[PDB]
Amino acid sequence: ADTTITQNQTGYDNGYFYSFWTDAPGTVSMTLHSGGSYSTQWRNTGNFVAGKGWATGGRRTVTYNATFNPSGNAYLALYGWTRNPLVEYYIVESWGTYRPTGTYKGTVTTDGGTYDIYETWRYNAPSIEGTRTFQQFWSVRQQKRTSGTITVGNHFDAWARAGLNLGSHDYQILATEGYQSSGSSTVTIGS
Repeated sequence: ADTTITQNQTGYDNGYFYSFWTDAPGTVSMTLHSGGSYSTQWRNTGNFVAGKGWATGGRRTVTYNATFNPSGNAYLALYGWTRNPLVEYYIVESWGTYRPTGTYKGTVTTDGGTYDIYETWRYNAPSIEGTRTFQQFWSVRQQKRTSGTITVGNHFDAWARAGLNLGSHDYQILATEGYQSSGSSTVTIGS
C-alpha cells in the first residue's frame, strides 16, 4: 500500500511534501509511510537526495527521529534550496564515511549541539533551475546524531552573520543523501 518512488519526482503524501532526485535510476528507492515518515534504501548508487518536508522552506523548528545506516558516503540533513541567490543548503546531523567540509566560516551552537559552518561551490551541476554553478551553505554537527530538534532560524542567522546570504525559499526536507555508496534510512519529521 505504501507508495515507493524510484524516478525524479516531487509531490505530497499523508499531508507532507516529498522530493526525490537521483542521477542513478534503479539504484535507490524511497518509500512513503504515514504522517511525516519515509524510508530509503540504496545499492551502488551515483547521487541521490530524498525526503519529506515542505514545499516552501522557512524558519521552522523541525523535530525528527531516524535510523541511518549508510555503508559508505551518505548524509542525514535538513536540506533545501533558494533562488535569487541560487543556493543549496544543508544542516548535517549525521554522515557516513565522509564528514562534509568546505571553506571554514565559523561555528553555531543550537539545539544542544555545535555545528561548523562551511561554504562550497558546485560547478556546472544539476540544480533546481537546471545545470548551474552555485553556492552551497553547510552547518555540520561536530558529533553525529539521529534524533532531535533543529531550530532552522539559528542556522540561517549564523550563515547570514558569516556572509552567507539566502534568497527566496523553495523546498526544504529532512533528507537522506547518498554518494557512490549503499545503505538505508528511516526518518520521521514534524514541526
